[PDB]
Amino acid sequence: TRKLCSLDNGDCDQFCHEEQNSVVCSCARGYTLADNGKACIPTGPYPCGKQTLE
Amino acid sequence: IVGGQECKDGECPWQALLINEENEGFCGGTILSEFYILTAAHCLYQAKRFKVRVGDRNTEQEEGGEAVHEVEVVIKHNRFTKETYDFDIAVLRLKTPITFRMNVAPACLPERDWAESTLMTQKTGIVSGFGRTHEKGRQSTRLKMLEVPYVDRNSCKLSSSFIITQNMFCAGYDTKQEDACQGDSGGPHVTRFKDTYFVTGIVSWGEGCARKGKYGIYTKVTAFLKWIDRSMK
Ligand SMILES: [Ca+2]
Ligand SMILES: [Ca+2]
Repeated sequence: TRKLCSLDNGDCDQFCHEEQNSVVCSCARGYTLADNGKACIPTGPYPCGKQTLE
Repeated sequence: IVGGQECKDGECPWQALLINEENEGFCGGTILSEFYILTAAHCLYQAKRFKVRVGDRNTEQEEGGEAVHEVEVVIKHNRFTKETYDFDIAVLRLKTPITFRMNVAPACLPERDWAESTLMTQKTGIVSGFGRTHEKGRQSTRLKMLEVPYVDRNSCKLSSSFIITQNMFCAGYDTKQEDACQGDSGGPHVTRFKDTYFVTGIVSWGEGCARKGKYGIYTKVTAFLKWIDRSMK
């Protein structure tokens, strides 16, 4: 049965790793992990992987 | 690209176009960062000298955002094999850094295990380029993209007249007439995960374009993430 990273990506925005028996989230370069330890926040203009809107 | 849709404003910003001395595109690339382009090793044989254009969506007009960069260093995988197209990967270091802007932005490099378990198990990825719009046709003057299903490795191996190594994967359709094609080579295969796009493949080869019983063959980027990391120093 789906647990941890196998259950909806562990609630992570991006990378999910299973460490001991728990979810650890992380982000691509140019993002920072948010205070909740799950979301990824772009730290500057033109973060990778985002379609451009301006 | 056979089938699919135009890339609309802002939609395919990591696309790069390799252009020859006559200023014509012959291969794609993916923007990885302000200095580095990912492409296919086999593309390097297709032009003696070449440059990289970014920001272009319509090769028939100057929409202002286009920029050409010279290549400073070509880093070709030392194990590339013309006879099987194994290790079909190259990174290019540009002489001047790309300016990110509308239509110019990098695709994210994922982490290997997460990409293999989570991205490459998604239903589809997206291939894009300026390549032919049918097998025997001319290149597209418009940047196009196409959603392509990931294809079971077994089916793909069964379908192929040529060996599918572990550095390759298959994507596309059994009979539906949508596929990458000649000229799309070297270009991006990216996978969307929560509105962020990750590089998952490099357009590599196919037995024709969109043929029945045949799939598009892509370099498996996750097999080369360490090598890409090293190459970008
Ligand atoms: Ca243009
Ligand atoms: Ca097919």
